[PDB]
Amino acid sequence: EEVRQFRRLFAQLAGDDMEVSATELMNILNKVVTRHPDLKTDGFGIDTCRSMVAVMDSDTTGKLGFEEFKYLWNNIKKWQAIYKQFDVDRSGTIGSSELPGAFEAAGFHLNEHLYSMIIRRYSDEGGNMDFDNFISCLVRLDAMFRAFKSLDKDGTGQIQVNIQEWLQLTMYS
Amino acid sequence: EEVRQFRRLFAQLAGDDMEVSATELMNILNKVVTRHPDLKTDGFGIDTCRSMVAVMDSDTTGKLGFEEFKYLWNNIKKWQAIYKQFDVDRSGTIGSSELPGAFEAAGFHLNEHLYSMIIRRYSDEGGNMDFDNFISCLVRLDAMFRAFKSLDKDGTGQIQVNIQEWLQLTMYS
Ligand SMILES: O=C(O)[C@@H](S)Cc1ccc(I)cc1
Ligand SMILES: O=C(O)[C@@H](S)Cc1ccc(I)cc1
Ligand SMILES: [Ca+2]
Ligand SMILES: [Ca+2]
Ligand SMILES: [Ca+2]
Ligand SMILES: [Ca+2]
Ligand SMILES: [Ca+2]
Ligand SMILES: [Ca+2]
Ligand SMILES: [Ca+2]
Ligand SMILES: [Ca+2]
Repeated sequence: EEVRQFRRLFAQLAGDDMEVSATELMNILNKVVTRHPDLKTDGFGIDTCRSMVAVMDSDTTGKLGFEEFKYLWNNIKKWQAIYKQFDVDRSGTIGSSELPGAFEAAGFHLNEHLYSMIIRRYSDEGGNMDFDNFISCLVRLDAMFRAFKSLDKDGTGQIQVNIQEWLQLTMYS
Repeated sequence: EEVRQFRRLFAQLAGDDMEVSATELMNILNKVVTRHPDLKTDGFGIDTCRSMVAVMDSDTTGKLGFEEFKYLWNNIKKWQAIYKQFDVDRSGTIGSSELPGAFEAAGFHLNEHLYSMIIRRYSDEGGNMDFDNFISCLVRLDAMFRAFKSLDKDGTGQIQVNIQEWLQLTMYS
């Protein structure tokens, strides 16, 4: 079945310690993104991969276990289609005007100010965002949203943290 | 004088828009780190440089103005000496056991748990941290500390933020 062979794929990629490290993730991500040329990218760099891993490392093993990796993979599959769908000009990248729809389709409703911050940090001098940047951003964004909600189950619209929780959440990303 | 020629150096590097972008920073950082072989590194990647810039972008111009760049440069100069000083085994990298002293000398007192998170995210499979990782971490750490203090001038040991401040602070880094 599908679930069957994916479980094997993970075991195979995880290797010796049975979890996927940043280096492992980076290698598989690159090799795969190469088969999809319609997704322009300068590649997944090691640093970007270390951020995605840490931000996905809920059990703080330093690496990705099966579920974490599964969560991340599905997300990438989904965000991958949304990327192509919204690249209406077939530039291979997500433009400043295509982004909002892309993010919203993915399920993230941001306001003008947040979108501008996103462009500034994850898009190029031309307001364009390649694929590794797009995926990297959504992973982090999705994770920051979840972190917020979990610390505000009482839904007051505000979370309160001491300096150690803060550093943990901001440095481990 | 010294202040005189540094002001020229910035103007020269900033170029057309007169601020230093991530690409500009990355180029100057690399070219410089090359003259210092005692500082092992696989280089400053574009993504790492985009994080340092954003985290240093207090006025949100998307790039580094003179003061921001000056602040960052002094820090690097200082953290650069602390790096060499504490690399007692002349490995060219900062080891798991040399880190605490290095960070503390720099002025950051963390606890066992925070140090472990740091190693996990910024050190290699061998618990080693190269120079671009070391500088990158301190810049972010220093910035996260400042962000916390500014939001807690009443010194209650806690800061409270809504979802937009949160996303701004976590995504723009
Ligand atoms: O072609 C595939 O295997 C799939 S599931 C879609 C996909 C496209 C790009 C990446 I990177 C990862 C996954
Ligand atoms: O040799 C120099 O110019 C100096 S100030 C120290 C330094 C060393 C490494 C970096 I990257 C930046 C600055
Ligand atoms: Ca592994
Ligand atoms: Ca994990
Ligand atoms: Ca496009
Ligand atoms: Ca990229
Ligand atoms: Ca410039
Ligand atoms: Ca600025
Ligand atoms: Ca050392
Ligand atoms: Ca490095």
